[PDB]
Amino acid sequence: NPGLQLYRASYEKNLPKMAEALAHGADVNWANSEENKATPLIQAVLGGSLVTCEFLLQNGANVNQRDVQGRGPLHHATVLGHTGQVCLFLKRGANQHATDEEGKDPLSIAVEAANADIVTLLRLARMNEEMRESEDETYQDIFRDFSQMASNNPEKLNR
Amino acid sequence: ARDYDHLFKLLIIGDSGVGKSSLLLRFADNTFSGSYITTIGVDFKIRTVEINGEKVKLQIWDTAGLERFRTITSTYYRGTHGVIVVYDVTSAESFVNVKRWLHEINQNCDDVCRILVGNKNDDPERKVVETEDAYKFAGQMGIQLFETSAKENVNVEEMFNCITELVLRAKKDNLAK
Ligand SMILES: Nc1nc2c(ncn2[C@@H]2O[C@H](COP(=O)(O)OP(=O)(O)OP(=O)(O)O)[C@@H](O)[C@H]2O)c(=O)[nH]1
Ligand SMILES: [Mg+2]
Repeated sequence: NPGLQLYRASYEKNLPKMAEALAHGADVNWANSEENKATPLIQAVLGGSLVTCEFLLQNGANVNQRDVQGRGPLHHATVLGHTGQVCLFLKRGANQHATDEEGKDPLSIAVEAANADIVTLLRLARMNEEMRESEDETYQDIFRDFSQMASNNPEKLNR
Repeated sequence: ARDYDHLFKLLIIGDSGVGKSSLLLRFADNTFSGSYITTIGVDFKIRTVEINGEKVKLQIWDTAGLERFRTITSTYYRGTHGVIVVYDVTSAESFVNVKRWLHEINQNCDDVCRILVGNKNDDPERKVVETEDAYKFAGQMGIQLFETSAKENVNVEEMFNCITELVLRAKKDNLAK
């Protein structure tokens, strides 16, 4: 089951095993029907590795694909306080307006968590959306803003 | 060539509770809620105004006043053209802290316009920072002061127009005749 092999290896930060699963025909967007239709990219988020997320995106992962609760990679990274993954997903066109089946978006979650860094990334990405919609002085470099933030919060419930 | 003729970044700073977000909402949407929702990290509004035949786009940043909920300081100040420094005329502490906010500007910005704002000037019985004392201070710093009420919509439009004209003037004073 190459999809399942990819799914497991993504949590485990194991890029060779991920690659092997892909070589055997794993769907990079495989959904695990036994585990809430979660995906390799959602497993990469839960595992905490930025490079595993990058690898999946480079190999065609849908940055927005949701689990059965309507939660995508950006939702999960926000909940776990994975600031670096939030930054990556925002730069890769993740839909931050998406709400899960309970009606929550990433910004509402970050605000409730009083997470200054993640709220800042989400709001500055929205500012870029608004600047673009009216159509660099017009373009916030959110990587630069991320670069001196903590990549995660180990005191949060995560790996 | 862009949609606007000029683009400026304005930054609102000052102690938590003084009315930063409320001033921004009054200017941006002409509303005042009465409720307090603590700003986490940063918020913003983008608004345009027309001045002497030119469209000026204002990117107005609103900082968290509480250190616990601020992000990296350089993120707020980078690219700023004008800083709006707010205190609460009913809070002596917020006015004492203005010099700390002015220091923060100086540690992060080479050359910006500034304006001082004494907000919540709508309850004489609780006012503790007297008008004359605030103007005297503002004068010594070489910065203009507006006493405002986001709640009653007093001097908010005037304050934002002033810092807009200051930043426009600073830009144009550097361009050709
Ligand atoms: N009476 C009066 N109350 C005001 C005025 N402006 C804001 N307030 C109230 O003051 C409280 C704080 O307002 P905010 O605008 O959220 O203050 P802030 O500076 O953004 O606070 P932080 O986000 O924590 O830094 C709220 O309860 C507002 O309704 C005003 O002009 N007059
Ligand atoms: Mg606020």
